[PDB]
Amino acid sequence: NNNMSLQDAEWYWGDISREEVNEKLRDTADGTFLVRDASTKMHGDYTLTLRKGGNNKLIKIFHRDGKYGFSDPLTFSSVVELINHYRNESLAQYNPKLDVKLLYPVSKYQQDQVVKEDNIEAVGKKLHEYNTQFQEKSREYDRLYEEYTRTSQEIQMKRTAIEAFNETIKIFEEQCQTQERYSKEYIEKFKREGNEKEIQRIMHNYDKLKSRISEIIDSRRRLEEDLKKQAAEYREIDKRMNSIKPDLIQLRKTRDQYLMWLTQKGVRQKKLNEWL
Amino acid sequence: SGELWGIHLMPPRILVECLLPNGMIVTLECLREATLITIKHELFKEARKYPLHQLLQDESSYIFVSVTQEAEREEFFDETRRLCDLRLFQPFLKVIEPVGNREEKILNREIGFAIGMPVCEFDMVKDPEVQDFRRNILNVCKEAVDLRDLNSPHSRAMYVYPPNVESSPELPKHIYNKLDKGQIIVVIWVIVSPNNDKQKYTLKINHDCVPEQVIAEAIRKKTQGKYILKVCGCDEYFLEKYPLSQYKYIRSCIMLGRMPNLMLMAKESLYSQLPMDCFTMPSYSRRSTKSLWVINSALRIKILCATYVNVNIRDIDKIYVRTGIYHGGEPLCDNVNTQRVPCSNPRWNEWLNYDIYIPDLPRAARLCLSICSVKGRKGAKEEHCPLAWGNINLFDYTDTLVSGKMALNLWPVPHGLEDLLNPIGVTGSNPNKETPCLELEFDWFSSVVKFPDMSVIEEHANWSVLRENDKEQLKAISTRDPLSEITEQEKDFLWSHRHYCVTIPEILPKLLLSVKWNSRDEVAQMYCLVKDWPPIKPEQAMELLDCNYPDPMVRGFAVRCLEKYLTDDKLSQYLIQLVQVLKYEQYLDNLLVRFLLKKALTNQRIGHFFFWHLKSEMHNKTVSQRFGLLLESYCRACGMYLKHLNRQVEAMEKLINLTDILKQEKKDETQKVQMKFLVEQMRRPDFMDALQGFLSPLNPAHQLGNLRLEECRIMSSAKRPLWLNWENPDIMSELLFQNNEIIFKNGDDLRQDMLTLQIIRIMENIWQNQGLDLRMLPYGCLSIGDCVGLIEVVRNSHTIMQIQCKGGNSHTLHQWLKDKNKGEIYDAAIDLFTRSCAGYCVATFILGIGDRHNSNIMVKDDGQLFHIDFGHFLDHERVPFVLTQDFLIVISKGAQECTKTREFERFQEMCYKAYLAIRQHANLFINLFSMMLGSGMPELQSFDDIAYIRKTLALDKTEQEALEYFMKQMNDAHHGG
Ligand SMILES: CCNC(=O)[C@H](Cc1ccc(C#Cc2ccc3nccnc3c2)cc1)NC(=O)c1ccc2nc(C)c(C)nc2c1
Repeated sequence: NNNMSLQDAEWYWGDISREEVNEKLRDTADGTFLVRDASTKMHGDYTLTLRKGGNNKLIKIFHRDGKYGFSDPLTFSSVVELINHYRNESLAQYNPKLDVKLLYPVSKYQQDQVVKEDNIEAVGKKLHEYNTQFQEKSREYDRLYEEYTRTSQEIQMKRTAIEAFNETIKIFEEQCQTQERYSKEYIEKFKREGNEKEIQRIMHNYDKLKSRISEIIDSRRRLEEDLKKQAAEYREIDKRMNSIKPDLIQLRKTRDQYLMWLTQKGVRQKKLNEWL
Repeated sequence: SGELWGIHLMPPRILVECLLPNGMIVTLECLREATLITIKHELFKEARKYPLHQLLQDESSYIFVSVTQEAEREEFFDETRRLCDLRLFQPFLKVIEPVGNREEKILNREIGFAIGMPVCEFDMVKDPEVQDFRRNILNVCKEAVDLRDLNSPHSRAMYVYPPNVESSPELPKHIYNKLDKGQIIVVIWVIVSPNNDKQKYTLKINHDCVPEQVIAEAIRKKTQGKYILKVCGCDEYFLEKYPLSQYKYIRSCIMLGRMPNLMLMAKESLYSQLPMDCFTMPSYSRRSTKSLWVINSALRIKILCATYVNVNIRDIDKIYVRTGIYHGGEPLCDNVNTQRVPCSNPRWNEWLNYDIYIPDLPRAARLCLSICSVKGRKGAKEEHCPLAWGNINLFDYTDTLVSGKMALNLWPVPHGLEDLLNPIGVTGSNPNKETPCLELEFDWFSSVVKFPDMSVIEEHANWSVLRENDKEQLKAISTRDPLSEITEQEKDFLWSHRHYCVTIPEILPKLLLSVKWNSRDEVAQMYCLVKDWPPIKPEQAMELLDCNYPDPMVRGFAVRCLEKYLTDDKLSQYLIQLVQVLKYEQYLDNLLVRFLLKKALTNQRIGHFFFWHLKSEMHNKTVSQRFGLLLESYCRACGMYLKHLNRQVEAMEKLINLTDILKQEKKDETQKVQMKFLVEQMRRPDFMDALQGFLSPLNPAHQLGNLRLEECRIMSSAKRPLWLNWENPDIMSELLFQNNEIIFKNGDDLRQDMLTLQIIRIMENIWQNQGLDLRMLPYGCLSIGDCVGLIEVVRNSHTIMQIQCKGGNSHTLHQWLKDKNKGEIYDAAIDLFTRSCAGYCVATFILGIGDRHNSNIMVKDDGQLFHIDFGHFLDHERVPFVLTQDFLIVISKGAQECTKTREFERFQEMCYKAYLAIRQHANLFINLFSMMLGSGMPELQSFDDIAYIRKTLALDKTEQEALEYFMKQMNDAHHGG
């Protein structure tokens, strides 16, 4: 009741690497904790990972003379008794600055009730079919990302082209003001004398500037419309990836959960490796 | 690319329309290669058939201004430039009267070409920090320039030809045994001006003799302050007063049993080539508050409307904003969240409250926030997926707490990231204003809050305030690797004995993690210990520069250790990681940037690689501006090397453009059509002149000569890599080599391969000094852009696949080795294949590089073995010993009973001695990977990836225990042996 073997404890997880511990405590509430074997692998260490203040603490359960504890006085019969003492009380007694009541242990049994088809045959088919779903979904996501990155580059060079078009149009526009102002003092002299050749050439080529400048504006106009069309598709490509990412993550975790479940139950992965 | 927008083809004759000052328009048909000087001459004698001419009054006083492809209106002051290379946006050229300095504008055109962006871009930024950095970084540029010109033209030479020496004057014992009485036979080559006739010299001199007596003693055999010593071949000179064996070239000859041949060159001749350093300050160089500790209120941030988020209204139920104050990577409090709102009206008119008081905010605090979308479906499941992220510094570079409204642009989520927040990221707004935008508003205190200066912190510290037998625990903690787990009992133990840790300077990184950073009382005390801390080795002080130690004072102390201990020999080795650390700096004006820039402006070998490492990372939009400002400052004061860097950049651009057509346009064709097409587009003068007569980016000492179009094909591997072949311009080419072969890859990431080739070099240096003769061949690799790089080619190397195909079993590799070298050299060739084979077994297993086959394993005719094509590492214990049966025959000298042979037993011994040697240096390798987390490699996202090294090296186990872990792995792969 109060004190059974540490093996049959919902919070004890055995031997899990610190990489696995962090992912289980990630984005969890304050007070969540789980016991596990120490990194050194020496018998009787039982590091107690704790989550307080957004940080994942780490407290080692020292062992000496068949007794366990945190400080040098090991006044506890076993790990279960020691943890249970702090499950109903805060750790301020152990450390003045450490305030937590070890509320929410990460029970290993809860994840158990997520897998069905306890028989080997059914799990083999589900995991194999899930890998096809996970692999197909991942491939589809991979295709979108390359399109998303590719489309990002295309729009960037479209923005620069429009930026350059502003400079070119500005030069022609500015020169028109300068050209018109320049043709102000000699225009009267041309009108005074009957020289039609100068008028035709001045007007003929002056319109050429208008024609050339008009073409520049039209060319820029098409680019802006193309940029708008390209930009809209850029968001649509982004929309698909945003809605595919959450589904891919869930499939990957569920697929991994089945894979570990099969291996843990005394099954060599060589048979599963060919199953894929 | 190309010579015009969109159209990369340049017709020989094009109707180029100019704009004369009088507002006139006239069309011209110039040449593609015609210089702008000629264009002006022809253009001016073409207006006589036009309305007005009196305004011209001369042919000069006009600059031919126009627009470029970078959206920049270039001035074209250098009229000698050809119209082809002007990068015109559209055919047109406006004639304008000269304006500006006319000399500083020319430089800005060369600086822009090298950096890749117009220099005017930095001048259009209104950010006060961007402009302040530009005007302040010129102090380091000026100091370095003055430093170079201190003694004489000699000081100028040492800048352009930095001696490549080693920080190890004493030779390893085993190599010293290679010298008969500590003397090395060297042949000195002296060239006589009449007919340029060669000459010989046999010299037997002591290893520990500087070039001064080498040169003088050689004169006695001829039968002063001149006649410098140069390496026959590449540009490498023996100038500084060092022991002869101290240099890298002479040491390499000793290790490989070769007689170094050197050239005698007159000193005056070398100084003639040295140009003058003309560094002129640019135009931009000439152009109350209450302490933070008195503000009593919790840090409160108000969120507001998000401009827009790309989320489907039906796929995702609701969205919310997650925030949290971080210091480095560790939060300073619990992450706060905003009320979930439908993803159609992201209003969030909410005040966020944090559990941290304002006075307790560390100077390096950041506000990491992100937009997360909660699914809230699947019955009893709640999945959060980030939509964007953005970091905000709480103190601008002036030590002022951010106050008032502020608009922040979010970043796209990195690939393969699932954490809601991204604390390890660049703290700034997205330059692309067309992304999600989050509006924040920090509360106003009726005044500007300034972080207390140094004096105030000192008063608070030491104001609130013998030996111990159990000091062995402090010693034990120091040796633990950086990634090791530290318990709360040790954290509370290091801090209590912080004053006794000064006697163990190696414990500083561990004592920096035991201090609560959200408590000004504890942080104040720490600043005192760091102030008067003993200096540590650069290897240990290099780990205080990564993302785990963001305090400005902690990083400043680390840099001061680099300055006084980091030799230019080691600086060039770790320079790959030091550049990456520049992305972890909070602000643009750091102490590391001033240290890095001072070294680049003093050494031309460091500057060469400093330029290329920064340049290759300019495609990233996160560090595009930070590195762009860093390159512009260097390019302005780099001196006359910018002319050489223009040849390389221009040359590399031709290959990139050419290589993009063989994989984009002519990709669905045969192998002979591509080769003829590739050969066709190399005889053109534009391509021919650009790809000749410039230094090789991989090794600046190698000046690439005339191209050899006959022997340049397309590698039938990867994605059409291009096998380019060059010549050796110097007359002394046959001594070293007569061909510089370089593989130009365009489409493969060369950063994983560039980092592996550097870990191999460090591994081989550890074993060389220890005593082991494990010889590896870490060829030269370099990344010059986005998934484009160059690879050096090793001479006379065939893959194991080639021999099997050409040798046609299991004795083909051994049979070929026997045929190539028969006689007394067979034993050496069999022992070189053994030492080389053993070295790559330990290195390959530790790093877990991609699986090897007979296609990416090369064996030289001398018997040496080396690996190529380093695909991936650490991802793709669970990796076996790559040794295969094809090598046991060679190891056992052809014996069939290889399993329990005497030769094989010696092979196992050298594998254990190599494995244990690296295990004792695991700290160095853990720190190298810890400085590349932000690099962006797909397999180096976080410290989780680096956990592979801690497992293959068996760091937690015992030294004796770790040995049998390697034993089990080696036997398991071979199923015994
Ligand atoms: C079934 C079809 N088979 C082939 O067609 C073979 C296979 C084959 C040969 C050789 C390497 C190789 C290599 C290599 C790769 C990376 C390296 N990294 C560092 C150092 N050395 C390295 C050497 C691979 C593969 N021929 C080529 O593909 C080929 C193409 C162009 C060439 N052009 C020149 C100028 C020369 C000298 N040979 C060429 C060889």
